[PDB]
Amino acid sequence: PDLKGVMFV
Amino acid sequence: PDLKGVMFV
Amino acid sequence: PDLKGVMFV
Amino acid sequence: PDLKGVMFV
Amino acid sequence: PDLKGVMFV
Amino acid sequence: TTTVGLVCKDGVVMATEKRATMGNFIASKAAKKIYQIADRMAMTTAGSVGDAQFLARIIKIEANLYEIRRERKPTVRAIATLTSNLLNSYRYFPYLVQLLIGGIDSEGKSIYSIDPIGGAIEEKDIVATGSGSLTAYGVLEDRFTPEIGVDEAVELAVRAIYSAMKRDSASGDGIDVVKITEDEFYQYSPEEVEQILAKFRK
Amino acid sequence: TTTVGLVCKDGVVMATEKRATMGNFIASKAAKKIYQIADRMAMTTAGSVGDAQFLARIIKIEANLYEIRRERKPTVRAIATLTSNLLNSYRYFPYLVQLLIGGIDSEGKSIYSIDPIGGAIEEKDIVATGSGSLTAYGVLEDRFTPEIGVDEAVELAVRAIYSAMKRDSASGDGIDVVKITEDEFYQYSPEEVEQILAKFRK
Amino acid sequence: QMGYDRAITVFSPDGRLFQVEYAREAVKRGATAIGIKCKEGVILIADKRVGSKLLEADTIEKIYKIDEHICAATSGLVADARVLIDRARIEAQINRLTYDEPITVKELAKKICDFKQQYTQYGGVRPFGVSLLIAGVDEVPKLYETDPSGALLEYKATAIGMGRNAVTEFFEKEYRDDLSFDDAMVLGLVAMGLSIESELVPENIEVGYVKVDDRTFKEVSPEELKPYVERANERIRELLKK
Amino acid sequence: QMGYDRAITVFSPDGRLFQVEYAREAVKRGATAIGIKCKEGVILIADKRVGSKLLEADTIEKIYKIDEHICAATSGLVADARVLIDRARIEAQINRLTYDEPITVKELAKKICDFKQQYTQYGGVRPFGVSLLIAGVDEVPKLYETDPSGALLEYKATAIGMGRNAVTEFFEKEYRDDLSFDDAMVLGLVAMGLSIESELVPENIEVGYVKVDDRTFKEVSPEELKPYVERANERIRELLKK
Amino acid sequence: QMGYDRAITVFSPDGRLFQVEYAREAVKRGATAIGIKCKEGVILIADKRVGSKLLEADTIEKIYKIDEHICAATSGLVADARVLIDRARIEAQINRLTYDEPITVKELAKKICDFKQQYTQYGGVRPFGVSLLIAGVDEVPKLYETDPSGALLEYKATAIGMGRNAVTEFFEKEYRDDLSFDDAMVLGLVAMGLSIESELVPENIEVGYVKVDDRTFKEVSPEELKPYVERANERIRELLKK
Amino acid sequence: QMGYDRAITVFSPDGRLFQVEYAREAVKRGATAIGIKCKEGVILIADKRVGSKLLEADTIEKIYKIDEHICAATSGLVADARVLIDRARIEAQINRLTYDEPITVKELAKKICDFKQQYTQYGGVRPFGVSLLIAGVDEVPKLYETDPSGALLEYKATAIGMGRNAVTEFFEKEYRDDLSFDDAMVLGLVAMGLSIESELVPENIEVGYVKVDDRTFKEVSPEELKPYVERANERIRELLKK
Amino acid sequence: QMGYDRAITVFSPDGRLFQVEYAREAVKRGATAIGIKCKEGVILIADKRVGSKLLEADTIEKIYKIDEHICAATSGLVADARVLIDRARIEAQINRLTYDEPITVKELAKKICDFKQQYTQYGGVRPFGVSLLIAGVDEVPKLYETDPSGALLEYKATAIGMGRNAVTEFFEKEYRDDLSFDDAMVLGLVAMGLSIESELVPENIEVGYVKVDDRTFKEVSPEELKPYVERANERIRELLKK
Amino acid sequence: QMGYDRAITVFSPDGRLFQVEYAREAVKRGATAIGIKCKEGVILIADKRVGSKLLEADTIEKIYKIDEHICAATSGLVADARVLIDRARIEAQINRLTYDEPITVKELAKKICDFKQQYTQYGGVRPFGVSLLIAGVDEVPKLYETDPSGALLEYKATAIGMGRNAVTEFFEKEYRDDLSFDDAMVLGLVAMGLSIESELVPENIEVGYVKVDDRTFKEVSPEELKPYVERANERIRELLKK
Repeated sequence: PDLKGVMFV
Repeated sequence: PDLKGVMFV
Repeated sequence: PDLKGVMFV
Repeated sequence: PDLKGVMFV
Repeated sequence: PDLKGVMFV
Repeated sequence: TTTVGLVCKDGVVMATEKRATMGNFIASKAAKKIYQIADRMAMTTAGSVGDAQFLARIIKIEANLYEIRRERKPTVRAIATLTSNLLNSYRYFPYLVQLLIGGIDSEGKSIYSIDPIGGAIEEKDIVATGSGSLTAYGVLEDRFTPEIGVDEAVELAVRAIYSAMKRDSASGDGIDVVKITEDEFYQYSPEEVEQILAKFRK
Repeated sequence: TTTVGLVCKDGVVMATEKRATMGNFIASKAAKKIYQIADRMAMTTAGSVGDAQFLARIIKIEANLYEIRRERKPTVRAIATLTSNLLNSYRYFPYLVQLLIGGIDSEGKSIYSIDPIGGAIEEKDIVATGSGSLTAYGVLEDRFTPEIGVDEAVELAVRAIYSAMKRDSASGDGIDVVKITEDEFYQYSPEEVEQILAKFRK
Repeated sequence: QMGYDRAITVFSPDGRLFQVEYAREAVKRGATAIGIKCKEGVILIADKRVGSKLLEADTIEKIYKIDEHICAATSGLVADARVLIDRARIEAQINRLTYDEPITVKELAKKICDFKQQYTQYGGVRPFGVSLLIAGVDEVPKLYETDPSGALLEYKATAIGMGRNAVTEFFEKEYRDDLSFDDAMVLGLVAMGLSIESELVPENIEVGYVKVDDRTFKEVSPEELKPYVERANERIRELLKK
Repeated sequence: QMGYDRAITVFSPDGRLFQVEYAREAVKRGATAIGIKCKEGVILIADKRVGSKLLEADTIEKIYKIDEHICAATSGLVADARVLIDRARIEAQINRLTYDEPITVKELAKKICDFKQQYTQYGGVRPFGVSLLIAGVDEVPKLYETDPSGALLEYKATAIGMGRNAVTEFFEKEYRDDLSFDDAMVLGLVAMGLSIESELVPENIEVGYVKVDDRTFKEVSPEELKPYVERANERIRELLKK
Repeated sequence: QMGYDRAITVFSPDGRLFQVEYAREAVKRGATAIGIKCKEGVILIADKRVGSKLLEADTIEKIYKIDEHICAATSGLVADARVLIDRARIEAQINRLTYDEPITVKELAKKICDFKQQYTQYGGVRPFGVSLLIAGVDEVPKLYETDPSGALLEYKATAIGMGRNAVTEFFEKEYRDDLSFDDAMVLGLVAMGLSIESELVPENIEVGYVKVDDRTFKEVSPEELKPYVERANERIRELLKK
Repeated sequence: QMGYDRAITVFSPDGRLFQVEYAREAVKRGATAIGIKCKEGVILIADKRVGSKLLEADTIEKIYKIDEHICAATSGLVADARVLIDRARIEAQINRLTYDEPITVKELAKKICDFKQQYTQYGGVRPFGVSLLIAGVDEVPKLYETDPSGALLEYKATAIGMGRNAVTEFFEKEYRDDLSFDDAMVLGLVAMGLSIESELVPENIEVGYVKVDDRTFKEVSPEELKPYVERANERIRELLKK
Repeated sequence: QMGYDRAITVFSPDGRLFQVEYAREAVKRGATAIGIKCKEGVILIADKRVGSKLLEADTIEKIYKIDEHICAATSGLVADARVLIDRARIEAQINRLTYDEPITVKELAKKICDFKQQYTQYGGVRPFGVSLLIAGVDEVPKLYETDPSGALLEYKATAIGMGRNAVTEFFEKEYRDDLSFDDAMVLGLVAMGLSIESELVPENIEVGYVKVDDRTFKEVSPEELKPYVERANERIRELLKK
Repeated sequence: QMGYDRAITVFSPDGRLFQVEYAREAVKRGATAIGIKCKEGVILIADKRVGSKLLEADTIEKIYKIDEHICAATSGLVADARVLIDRARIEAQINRLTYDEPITVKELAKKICDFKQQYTQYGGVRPFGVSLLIAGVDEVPKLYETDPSGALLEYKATAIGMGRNAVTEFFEKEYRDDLSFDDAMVLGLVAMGLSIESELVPENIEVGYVKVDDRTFKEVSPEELKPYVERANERIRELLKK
């Protein structure tokens, strides 16, 4: 489901 | 009923 | 399918 | 014990 | 545990 | 004070005369009239010395921030219109200075004049500015070529101010000139320029 | 009202007038124009005593603060520049007064002339401010040699400021000299300065 | 995770703002919008498609020019775009006032993002409901995705909205950076068709682009959208039934 | 249960503001307002049956003048309606002040959309409950709808309030684009009778219009209403026979 | 549950402001006031029978001179009336400042509605749970009621406060548009008489009016009120033999 | 459970804000003051019994000078009273500054009622939890009780605090508007006896009055009060025999 | 636990600000940004594998330039990184403005700790849940980690983010202060291999360094990077047999 | 207890602030700092102990300089220490500005403790949760514990941090004014070894001191600790045998 890599660099 | 101070008068 | 509101398009 | 009593004058 | 802070040094 | 600025095809030569704030006299043998805005940007000024130095530093700081911020070196046009916005804000404070921003960039070489009244013009290749300007401009236009080189430009810049120095009692002795050759950021210094004006009568 | 300075290889020498120049009055019977900004840093002031002493306290306080933060000595350069910022605020409402901040720091020694119209000129080794500055400039070149020490630098400092006191006699008595050898911050006091000008009489 | 999501000041025990995660689900609650990058320019498409026929699809937009060399597409509320783009348009132009230089696509992206970051920092201000794809050509072509968190991420082909997911799976197979403007336009068309699960029409897509060889925004006319849409619909048909 | 309608600053896990969506269902509690766009004008019809025989003839009255070629009807809280209408006017008159340009209809809808979004973003304030139909001829007819969210949608016939859904279907069959002025006016009455689910009379509605040919706003009088009423009721009777 | 109701910044799932909805009902708790419009002017009748006999038979007042030729009644919290009319009054004289004109009845009531709108939109302030009726003659009599909502409704005869429900029923049968000034004034006392469900005494109601000949607030003293109340007590007897 | 008195910004569903009706209860637990207004002037009598004899006979105070012709007394918190009495004196004098008129008892009352309503409306501040009696002679002796809510009530003779209800009933019988200065002072003194559920002690009550024929504020001297008190103690005694 | 981690203006019984320590879990998840110091400078290495190969993977990038000898790499929310790094960029140049010297590393770090701590200290705003490492040679190598708390820790080598557990534990065993510049570069590149648990590619990695003798921040081009990768890769595989 | 710790302006029924007690637990969490005053001066010693050797030997920084004769060292939140001490330094600098004199230790402690109390008042702003032992020599030696509570207290000898409880118990026995300057600091090293419960070297302690004789602050180098560390170690070993 992702969106947990995506707010971070 | 209750309560007369002190500060409530 | 109603509705998600029309304020997303 | 008291630790707040010595923090009231 | 492994976390202790960092700000309590 | 009077200044000139020449756009060459190998460099730019911008020029300034020595005088400071010491009762209206040179601080040491030198007076700060050269301000390195960026690695390939210099600032020359006709008008007051103090204003030039304080205002230099704002443009310098911000120029340096532009490079840091975008991971792209500034261009001469960028600094120039950047300058106009700062003036027009800070015109409540006391100031009078005519500003020459110039240097080398990816679009070629150029010198842009900024006035304290308003905008940034692009002065193509020819600029004067000051009070000694009328004289400096006369010998400038006959001995200007667009095909000019940096050797020829140091000679013209010294000569043009020198013509004006004999119609100005407000022009002290000593000229500094500044070279950006795109591989060197050279400052000829009191000593070296003095000989270029000691091809005349000095 | 006038001041003088010379950068030394083993300190920083500057001198002031004890008594203000108006040609019939003085500020007070005992006044001070040499203010200590920090440990190895002084300030010699020209113009009003009022403007200069106020400015010295701010700049002394923030200076101290910077040395506390860094846990390392601050540079004179930074001090000089802070004064440029501060004098731009106090240009909105003008004060007219000329400052010199000099001393010893980690980057060397110099004397910085900081103006109420902005900027800072790092003065190479010769410097004066005030309006008796042109004569003062002359005297200062006479004995300057790169191997001049501090003890010979005070002698020269007296002679420079004696130029003004030569023909405007009233402020010829009481004069101060400050030297800074990197083991002291010594302020000679009138008496000891007075005996060297005893040889120049007037 | 429960109750670490009713305020923007409140990180979870896990660590990740779940308030921001829902504002990034608000992106996926708009329709698909795709940008595909060539070494010729950058093409920006958006599903202009509208439900009842009573609305006029052409005037409904999705997709605005920002600068005169930067275009952007939105996914998220039509409402939240308006503030964000009006800010962006003003900001994009303010640069052209104070440096006399068309704003760098990157710079614009940072600055829109800095604006968003301010709207997801203070405990008083809701996060942005939208994401923009910021696509222009400044010195070289770039195509960015701004995040409602206020982060920017460089992309070479990207989507936002419901179809983000399909597009990802697609362009992982078929995207190539040896595409030219025309090949890219077709590929960009193919991808939209997978997202919407149907064949496209020129009457229900908006395509804007910024070319290297003019650095000027243009909106493809209905007339010239037609050829590209034919070859792509044929591919889209092949994929969605062999 | 849930609690992301407790604040306008708080996103649901459903990617949406449920609070904006109940500011939508504040519009739907209020009484209907209808717009019909023709190529010859835009015609706005709104209810005035509300109240007994104890409220005025001349009581609200929905279709407030915003400019001399812009009228706007409302649905939702009449209270919230007035301030949006006032701001709507103000903006319109700002355009005429600063340009000397009678406000563009597209751009009016845009500036109201930004205003209704100031009340969405900040949480020290509450979003509007109201949808306006901004309608006028700037030089072509346009009818737009600005939503409680502050979202722009272009229509060529719509309604807002309780009557919407009946009317959406009705125009989806009958409404045509080849529509002219006389026709449009009868069609929109037909549709308004469906909304109230009963026969029309002219005094339980007020109707505004902005013609192309005049390019002025003119208000419909009861007398001008009559010939449209007579023709309209033929179909109102046929379709309300159940 | 129920609501979504402790906040004024929230629209309930039904899509109501529960907070405001609550404040129209705070009006009812507070005293009766009766407004009635005729062709010869407008009478505003306000209950001055409140509290023990120990109280003065003057309870300020509740029938304020707002302007020269405009007056208003209040129902709801007395306290809320005091600040609300202070702004009204100032605005009526503000109107004269900037136009030097009779403030139109219609327009005062709108800007009154606007004060209560401020308290509807911002989150730090409760609405006022107060209703004013605004009765005056611009050059024709008009009677309005303002609602805590900020809704503005033109009436021809109405009640507010305790007697709202009762008096609506009363005016369906009784009210006529060709009532005499004196008959109308009286009709208004009968309606008050219904509120208390008893015979009226004239020493505990205050009545003012604006005619269209006087074009001034004027006030009918207790000595004068006496016959009007006497003709009322006959009709009130008829009601209570039924 | 409730949440209609968690903050002031919520109305109860009954329609009434409970939290200011609970600031009314603040008064009730506090201690009595009676104002008795006649056509010879107005009288104000208020508690100074409070606490033990560790405290001085002058337990300052309940009898505030507001001007030279206006006095006020309180019941509720004597904390909340103190600031309100500051506001009351400054306001009164401001009227004197900007008009040169000794403020009318009515106009002062109206301003202190408006100032409370500031606190009632805003939620960044709690209600005043104090009631005030303002008694004066402007040119007609007038007496008001100012409520916590910012509300205005005129009385012939009044009470607040502990004895409130018993005093109301004692004056329900005996009080008439026609009773001399001497009678009104003693009558309110018997009533006060009842309020403290014991015989007066002339050092437990502090009494001022504003006379018509002086038009001046004066404080009744301890021993000048003593014979008035003496005749009141006989009656107070009779009623506690029953 | 709870409710000590749903406000920022709370503490807990242990002393901890859990909201702040869950903003440190926001740093803790995603992704390795590493500092490793030497006697020849300070070397900053950070990952630049991001997303799938659809993202341009040869930019974005954690190695932000902040002066011209001061650089930081970031870890945690990138959105929070953008404003913090900007703030940092500006605070370097504020020092040039007011002191006209290169900022000291200690001071820039000291300043940017005080900024985070300000966003912690006031509630109604959150702390940035980002961490920076501040790398510079003023005249002496310093490497700092500035904390979401707003605290300052100096190191001779550390790492933040996803990779912190691996690289801290790695350096516990490996690190020494007698490393040269080249040996150091390799040792941090060995540190980064383990963190993603795979062999590194020069392309998908980034190194910035501040050397003593140059006194320049330099951003290392991939071409130069590659010789040091060659050295590192054998080491990395050998230790991923454990 | 429960809900009396979820915000800072809420008192508990005990009449404690549980929030403020919780900031003292933050001080007890932190690294120890001990201050000992003698007749000639005041020696302030703070734990310089690292996490690992990875950290820099002198972790920036326990022992701050505030003036030239007033120094302080910190325990508790070191994040917070940065802001709180920045204020402190400025307040003493301001007293050199506005009075050109030393700031008295008392007054410097007062002004700082006043700054804490300000942030305890503030409800949108948490208090500092760090304790400093502000130490200096004026007319006499002075030593203060400044609390996170905003209280100053003067001590003959004091401690704070983790070692707090242990060093109050220890010093009850051992501390007296019958100690020289050197013998005071030796006891303080002896105290510090107790806090940590292990032997000392220079690498886990930091000493500054304030001398009478100079009347200036000096910060002691590791070199000149060595005799004292040896001396202290004999005593510490005995404490770790008892």
